[PDB]
Amino acid sequence: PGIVELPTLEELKVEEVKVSSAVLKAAAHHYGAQCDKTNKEFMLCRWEEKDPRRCLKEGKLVNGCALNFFRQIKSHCAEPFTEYWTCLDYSNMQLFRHCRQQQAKFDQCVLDKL
Amino acid sequence: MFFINILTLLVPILIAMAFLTLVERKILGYMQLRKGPNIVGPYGILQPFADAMKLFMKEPMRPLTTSMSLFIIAPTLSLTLALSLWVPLPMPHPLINLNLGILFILATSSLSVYSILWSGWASNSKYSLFGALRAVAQTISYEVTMAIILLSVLLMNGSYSLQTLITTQEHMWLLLPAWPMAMMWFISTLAETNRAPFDLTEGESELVSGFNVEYAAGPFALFFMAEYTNIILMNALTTIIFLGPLYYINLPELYSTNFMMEALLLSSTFLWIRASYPRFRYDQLMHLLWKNFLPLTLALCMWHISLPIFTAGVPPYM
Amino acid sequence: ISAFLKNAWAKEPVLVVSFSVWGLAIIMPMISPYTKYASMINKATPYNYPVPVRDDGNMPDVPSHPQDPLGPSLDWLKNL
Amino acid sequence: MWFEILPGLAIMGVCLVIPGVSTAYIHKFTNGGKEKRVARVQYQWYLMERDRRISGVNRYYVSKGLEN
Amino acid sequence: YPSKETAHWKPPPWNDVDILKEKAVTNMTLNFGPQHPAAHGVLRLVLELSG
Amino acid sequence: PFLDIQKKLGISLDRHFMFLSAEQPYKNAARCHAFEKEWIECAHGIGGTRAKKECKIEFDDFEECLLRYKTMRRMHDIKKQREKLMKEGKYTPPPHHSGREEPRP
Amino acid sequence: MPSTFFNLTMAFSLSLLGTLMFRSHLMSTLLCLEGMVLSLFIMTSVTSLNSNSMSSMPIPITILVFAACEAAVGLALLVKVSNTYGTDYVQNLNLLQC
Amino acid sequence: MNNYIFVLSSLFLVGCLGLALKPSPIYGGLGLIVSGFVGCLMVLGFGGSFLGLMVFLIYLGGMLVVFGYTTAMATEEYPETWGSNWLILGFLVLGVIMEVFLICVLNYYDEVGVINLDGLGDWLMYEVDDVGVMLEGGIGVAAMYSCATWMMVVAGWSLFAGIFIIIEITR
Amino acid sequence: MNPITLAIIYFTIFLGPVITMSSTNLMLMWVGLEFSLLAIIPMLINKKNPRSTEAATKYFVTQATASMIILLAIVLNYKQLGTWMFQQQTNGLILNMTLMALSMKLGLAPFHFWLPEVTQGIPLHMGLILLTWQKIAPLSILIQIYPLLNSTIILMLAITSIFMGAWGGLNQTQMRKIMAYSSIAHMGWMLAILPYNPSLTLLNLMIYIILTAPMFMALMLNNSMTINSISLLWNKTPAMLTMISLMLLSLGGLPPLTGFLPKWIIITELMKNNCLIMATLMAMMALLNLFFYTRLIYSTSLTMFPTNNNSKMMTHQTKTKPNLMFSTLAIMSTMTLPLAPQLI
Amino acid sequence: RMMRWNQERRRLLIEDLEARIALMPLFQAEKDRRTLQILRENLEEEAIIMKDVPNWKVGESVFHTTRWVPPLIGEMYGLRTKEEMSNANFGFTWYT
Amino acid sequence: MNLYTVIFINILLSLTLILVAFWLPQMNLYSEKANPYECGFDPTSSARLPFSMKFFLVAITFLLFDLEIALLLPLPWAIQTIKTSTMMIMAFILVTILSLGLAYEWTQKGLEWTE
Repeated sequence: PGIVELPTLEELKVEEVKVSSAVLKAAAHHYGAQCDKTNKEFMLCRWEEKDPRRCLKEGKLVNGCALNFFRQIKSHCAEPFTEYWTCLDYSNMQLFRHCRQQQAKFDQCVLDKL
Repeated sequence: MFFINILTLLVPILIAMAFLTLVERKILGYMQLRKGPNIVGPYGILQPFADAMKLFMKEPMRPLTTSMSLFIIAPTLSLTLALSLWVPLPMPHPLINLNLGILFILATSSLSVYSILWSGWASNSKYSLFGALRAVAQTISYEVTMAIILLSVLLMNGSYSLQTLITTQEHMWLLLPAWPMAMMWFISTLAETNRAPFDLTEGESELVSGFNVEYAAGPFALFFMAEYTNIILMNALTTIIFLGPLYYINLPELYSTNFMMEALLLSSTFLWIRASYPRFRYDQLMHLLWKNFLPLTLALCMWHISLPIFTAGVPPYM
Repeated sequence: ISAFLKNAWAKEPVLVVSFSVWGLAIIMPMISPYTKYASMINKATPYNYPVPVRDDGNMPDVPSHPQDPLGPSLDWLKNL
Repeated sequence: MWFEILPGLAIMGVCLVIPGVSTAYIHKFTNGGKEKRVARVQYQWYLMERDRRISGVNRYYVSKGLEN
Repeated sequence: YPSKETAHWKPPPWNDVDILKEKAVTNMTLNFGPQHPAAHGVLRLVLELSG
Repeated sequence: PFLDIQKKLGISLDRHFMFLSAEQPYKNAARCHAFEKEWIECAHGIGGTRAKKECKIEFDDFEECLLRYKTMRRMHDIKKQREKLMKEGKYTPPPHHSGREEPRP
Repeated sequence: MPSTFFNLTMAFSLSLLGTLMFRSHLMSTLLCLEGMVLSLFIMTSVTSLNSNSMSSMPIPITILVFAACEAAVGLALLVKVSNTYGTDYVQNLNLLQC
Repeated sequence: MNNYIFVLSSLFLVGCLGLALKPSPIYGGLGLIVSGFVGCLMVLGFGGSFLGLMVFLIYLGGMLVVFGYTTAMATEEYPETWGSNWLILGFLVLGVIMEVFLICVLNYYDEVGVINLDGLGDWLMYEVDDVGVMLEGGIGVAAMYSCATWMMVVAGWSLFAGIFIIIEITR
Repeated sequence: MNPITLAIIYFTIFLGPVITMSSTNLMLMWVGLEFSLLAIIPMLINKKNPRSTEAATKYFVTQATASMIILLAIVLNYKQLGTWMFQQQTNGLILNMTLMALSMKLGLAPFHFWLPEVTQGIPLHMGLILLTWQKIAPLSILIQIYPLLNSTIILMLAITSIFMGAWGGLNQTQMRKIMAYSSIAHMGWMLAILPYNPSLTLLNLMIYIILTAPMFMALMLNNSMTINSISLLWNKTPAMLTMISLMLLSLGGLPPLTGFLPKWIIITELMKNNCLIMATLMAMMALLNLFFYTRLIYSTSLTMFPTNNNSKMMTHQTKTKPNLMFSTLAIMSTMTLPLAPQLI
Repeated sequence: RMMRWNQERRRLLIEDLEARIALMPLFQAEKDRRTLQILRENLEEEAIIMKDVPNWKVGESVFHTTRWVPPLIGEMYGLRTKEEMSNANFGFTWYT
Repeated sequence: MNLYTVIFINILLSLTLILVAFWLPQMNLYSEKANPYECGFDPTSSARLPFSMKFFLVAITFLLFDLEIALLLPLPWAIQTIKTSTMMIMAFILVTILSLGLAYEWTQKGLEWTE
């Protein structure tokens, strides 16, 4: 009946993480702690509206928060984090149980420095 | 590259079977106080090769009364299925990682019996029919309890995936929690491979030869090749499920080698039994299973449903 | 029946074992402290997303941040 | 003597070690020096496909870290 | 109402039991020998087997 | 049901898995959950005879969601025209539809 | 989905047709029934998987269970008719014409 | 791959056609084994897994028992294959060609409808939960232990009563 | 049969229909159908005589085919509407196939050739179940979908079965086959009035059951199974003749007896709906039923047939077989018209 | 021992699932933008292809309701290449 | 695609071995060689005649028990439920009913082969 209303390619543009799944897993827990309000607002938007076209402005804030988080890590705890997610990437299913020592190093580095 | 991996998984397995034949003959000879094959090549190593060449150079019979289609299809199916079943086995990394690997194993094993059934019916010979309808009873015997035993053991694994058993047995063998089931599973493998004391589908003494009476040359050789590959396979499944090797993500070679050691041990035990025991009758086998293992097997399945609950030790999924 | 049970124990041990194990399978779950924890653990396992719920200003227990003290705590699972 | 049995058993042991070792080595070789990522759930499939698109070489094993 | 076909029809048996033409039981005839691993070489045991 | 034993006794032996919009394991809603819910809530109260005419819009949306006949028609027409134009020589597949794109995260 | 459902409906139709027209052996008729069972199970399975309706996947298994039970009853009846007449031919099942 | 599922369904149709033509029960069992395999593959390709494997297992068991029964009761001095009877052979070929022609006819009359050979393989899967975890058909089936216990009750009773019914039919 | 088999088998026969009529889901109604089908067969083949086995096989094949057709209907309705119940929007062919397959289960013409044979083969005490208790489930399945049925198909089947049952009744000498054909005719009436007002379909089902059960127990009394055999009741058991006559006449459907009420009320409804031609033809052809019941009445009650020497010992010996339910049902079936308003 | 080891595995599984839950919001937004981009590209191409067909409304929905209906893979990858379509259909089933 | 490739490779390997076995050996076909085998003497009768199965009852019972296996095989995923008590009760009832059916058949001599 009515013409659908897809957003334009221009407004579907945002700076994107471009970091691999292993990296995201390694950063997950602290990324779940910090960057909670932003993600939760976006998620409530998704569930309440049910329309993906109506939560884009909040999703882009999600992306910005993720970029800020990862920039901070890259600025301070970069090398321990690289070690940690290398060890994770090696694992077949990216299981945490295999890299606990490097996880401890990274966790201590972030806890003190940041 | 995947093809190179396929080659590395097939060729060694076939050679291992080829030499399982020689090992069987030599072990039986020594246990019986004789030396066995030791003149064809140094220490008899060349006996399997000589046998295979002779069998594939002998004339393949095509008896008049037979049904050519099935009489030709069955051996192909036997070898194809026996080889295929080696596909998903973790050692420690399966060539093909199947979520429901155990059900795939059960399906392939069950379809294995149709090789014997069709070959026996197609032979159109009385001894062939005897062998085929004995194999039917053999299946009716083992298949009822094999599935329950696998269910009960997997009730500590949480998923039908084989690879998950590697982690399950990270700190312990599953044998200890379920030694009662390990024994029933061992006898079930003995029956499924159609080997003594349960080699009633080809029992030379009663039927000149069973399903394979009219088969000759290469078509025959395929049956035995599949039989011995299946012996190795089933003992590998036992070694992976129970008797878990040592897995450390640092070295998969440790898992591979320890698995080899244990699988050879069990494969040798198969021949040990063959030389040690008489042969069941083909009604005594069914009576044995149905009236001894199944009553115990159902109770054990009940108990292993209860265990994860009243011990609060539910297996994880994923 | 001591006599019949004693005979069964020797002449048909398989059935004695089966019936005993079945009886235990029923009895033990009722008699065991840990049984309650199975359903709690399976409820603890978070397969789906925890959907945030809009704060109308009068929801006093559900937290605002995951690290806030309020909300279910898996200390019981941690030291089961 | 029973020692003369063991040549065939040694041939067997080698022939059954090759499958597992070869599989592990080849999986590691063809998956960027890391064991093959198993996809036992749509979540794992989605992660792998995201890596495939992110890497820019259409390869899931090629990992881009903080630098990207 | 008899018709062309129904002439050869007959009344049903009083009790439902019906007398049937005997089914001869034809046991299979196996040759357990001479050349059998258990025939000791020279016995043509003509077994008459059912099942 | 011919006799409403279940409604009489307050039990629900089989009334909870009648349609796609009922509770699913682990809260995985079936295809067309919203459409089916709309249709059924529209058709509650009013009888079946009246629903067959007063909830028709919802039913049409529901069948379209579930079977998707019109969607197949539309895609078929679009690709038919694409083929005709291509054979004529008046169209080219853009880079992103062809095979080389700038893959998004 | 559409082509698959068409072919599956045709398969069930052919198996029903085979059941309706006999051919001496009762065992073959039982097998045709069993084939219709297969087709119906496949229909239900594909429909459920297509709709992502995991609450209706308990039902194909019930189909299999009940079809297996009826097939067992059929086999027992075959055994009895064979004991009666020496074969499973359906021609012999003509006494009740009178 | 585009024609994967359609080919599998056509093979299922052919196996069912053979079964309908009804050769000797041995060939019927073989045909049904092939058909069960193909159906399991179709279910697997439609995202299923447990259901396909279960059908294959149960059908292998069923045809095993059926074959055992056929060798004993459903047997003939000269079992008839598909090719032995000229009428069966001719109607096998006729059915194959008839299905081919019927496919063409339906495609022509409805360019998009029951069959869309053009655009085939473009509608196999409709939707998937990309980031889900618990979406495996085994979960839905296991639901019989929680949300659909009535299904379990009726099926278990069916098997239980089957035991007694079978014993007393075979008495 | 041992007691435990009796308990389980009878309980399953009772369960099946109850599941069918108390299930909201089409698959569960199908489960009830299968329960009845599986459980009845051992009772049928209990005798283990050559005729019994063949009757059981005929029943099995026919009912299995019907169940599969119904299951196809259910599955296709699922494919269409994502549900397990028939809706107004459901495709017409699905409902046509359901009506056709439930017709085969019920025994209605032209799928009626199977019922006479099975009834002839099986013993009376199971013939009663077959011709009474096993119809409740399929007719319930139809009644639950009555607003969507096809008037043309239903009327065609109904009139076909009336004609076929009436014609078949004449030729038969066997009581078992006669009762099978009577079943066919009465089911024809039931389905004729189903699409218009199922309350009267249920009324006809009740009255037919309440009339058939007494007759079947009457036959059981002396194991009578032929016109000649039943002709000897004037000697073996004179008392029953009066009620047997009244009951046969009622089943035929004479006015003073109850049997009129079903036919009269159904004709009234059909006329209200303007179904004059079918109503007239059905009423006309329902008189062959009275003819082949009147022949029985002549043979048993109004004329005295030749007897045998050995019936004297049957006279000598005592009898304790007629139940209380016989008297209750017989009177309440053949003397209840004055309470008709309460029935409808 | 199995009880204790299984409990440990339960804790580890909860940890991993929590990691997934933490990361999901990012994936949901990325998927939202990606699917919308795919849809709009399809719309542009449709605009060009169906320029002159007599009666075509370019963005017409097949649904009366104005609610957002998730796009199914046929719509999403229809105009793309057979490789992408078959990937969408079989990537998970046909293993990794 | 990997599973298809490996299974087709297995099929091709087996079929190639068969073809080599049938086209390499030197052959001599004649009636006496080809005729069936029966311990050195000619067949008294063809092997297609009926062959009584003395375990028919147990064979059928296998069907129902295997369907019970099917009903039980979801348990590994079932245990991941929240209604653990309900799952336990249902599984216990199912297995106990299985056991009772087997016990009744045994006591009724179902498993004793028919002579």
